[PDB]
Amino acid sequence: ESPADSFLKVELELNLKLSNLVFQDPVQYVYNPLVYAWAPHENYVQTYCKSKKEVLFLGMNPGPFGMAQTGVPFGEVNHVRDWLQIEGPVSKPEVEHPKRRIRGFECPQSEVSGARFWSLFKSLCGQPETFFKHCFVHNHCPLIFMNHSGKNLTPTDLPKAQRDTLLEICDEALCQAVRVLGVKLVIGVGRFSEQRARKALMAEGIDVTVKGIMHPSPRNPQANKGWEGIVRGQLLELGVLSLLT
Amino acid sequence: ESPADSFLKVELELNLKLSNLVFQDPVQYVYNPLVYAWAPHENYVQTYCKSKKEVLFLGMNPGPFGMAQTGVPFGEVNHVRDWLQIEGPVSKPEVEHPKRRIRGFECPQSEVSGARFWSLFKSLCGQPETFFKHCFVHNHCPLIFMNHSGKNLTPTDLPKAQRDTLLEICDEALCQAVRVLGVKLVIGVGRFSEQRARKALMAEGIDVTVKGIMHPSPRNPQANKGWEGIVRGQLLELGVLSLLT
DNA sequence: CCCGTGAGTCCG
DNA sequence: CGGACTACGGG
Repeated sequence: ESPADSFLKVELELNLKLSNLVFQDPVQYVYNPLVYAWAPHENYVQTYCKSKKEVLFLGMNPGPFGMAQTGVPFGEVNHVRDWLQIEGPVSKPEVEHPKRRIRGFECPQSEVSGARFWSLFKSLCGQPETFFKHCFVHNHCPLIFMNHSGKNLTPTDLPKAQRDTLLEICDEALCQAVRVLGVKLVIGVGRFSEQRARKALMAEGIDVTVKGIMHPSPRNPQANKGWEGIVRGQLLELGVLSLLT
Repeated sequence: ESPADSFLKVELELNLKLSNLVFQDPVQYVYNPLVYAWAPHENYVQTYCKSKKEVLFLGMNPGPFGMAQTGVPFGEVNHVRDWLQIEGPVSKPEVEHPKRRIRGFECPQSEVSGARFWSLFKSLCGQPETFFKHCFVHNHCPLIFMNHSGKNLTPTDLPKAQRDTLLEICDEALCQAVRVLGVKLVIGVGRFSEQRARKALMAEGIDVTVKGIMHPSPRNPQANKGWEGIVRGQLLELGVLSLLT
């Protein structure tokens, strides 16, 4: 029937476990847009997760100008507002670094990764209902981390102690999400997410295939030479273009 | 028109924004004399801000025995009581460091910076009404900060993240203050206020010139000999001695 | 207090 | 490998 409500419950219980973790060392700021940007996030799930899915795209964690602002995965402001047509009130984290303030849908910066991601599907699928008929998008981890100067820290940059515990907790929620959605294929966006999903799903004995595509980050020089062209070819090879229409 | 009421409204708006800030790290104590010494401050503004001004002298923030006690900029107790003839009730900060309790007009210590500053204008102008005809005095930031041992931390001493948050808020209040007072010349007292004011006011394109004089602090080795003589020379060069007499 | 030296970060 | 921007100790 509709996985939306259960998906949101997975996420709220995940938030509960993450709220009791204590980060140290180089980590000096932690944001969770599933707290302060819950409203647009809930709107995204209720609008686009009304039925069981064939394919899940999985990213690592929010980027600073995307999901950190909008609550939506790969959630670059223009594409979220104008194509996905998702809105909602956004408040702020308890402790903000001044170079990484949350302005929500008034953030003037584009998250390049997110702009690339949604531009691909806007071009391929035309309308959002066409993409979400059989697909969904989610991140392994909802937290974003920064050091003293506001520089982003990936989950892999974290001290080994906190890193392993964080990711194990996230593995467990990912497994629940995969089952709630009923997906037969998980596509990891980037190597970290592809490899982490394969490992997490194997550790709980779920027989869902896991593949990957190239991540759109402009820190990847390959992605700056024609990301969209590369990933169209990769999606053709995975045999999912018919689902995407 | 008198800008006094408009100026006080700018300060009250600033206090509201500052009251929501949370400091940490080496900051252990934060006093705002525009809360606990609002009465003498409002007396100061209502008495000496009765018309628009040509010149604004701008300090950085309060010193522990001056404005932190009296609520008046560069507000050394004797010169505030005897030359400015400003008094009023002073309460206390919510949490005091035991070596920096607020005694208000009973504070027995002299703030050297403030004594130097107001003694200069007492000698030059004679009566305060002569000084304030075309001039006014204000600080960029009304807060004073102490570490665990009660040592003063200037805004420059704060960690970058805390400093940037605070000073962006103060910059915007400064633009508003300059507008309501009609000031054509801001004189930064010290290089920090001069440079900060120039950047803030040029960013908003305010029609105002920014210059500087030497800071009178005893921590400034250049001020140890002949501060008054040096600054008289600087004031002469800035063209303001005619307005001040 | 002011400056001179210099290290963290960005170059999507 | 360069160039610009912007913590802290001595004076």
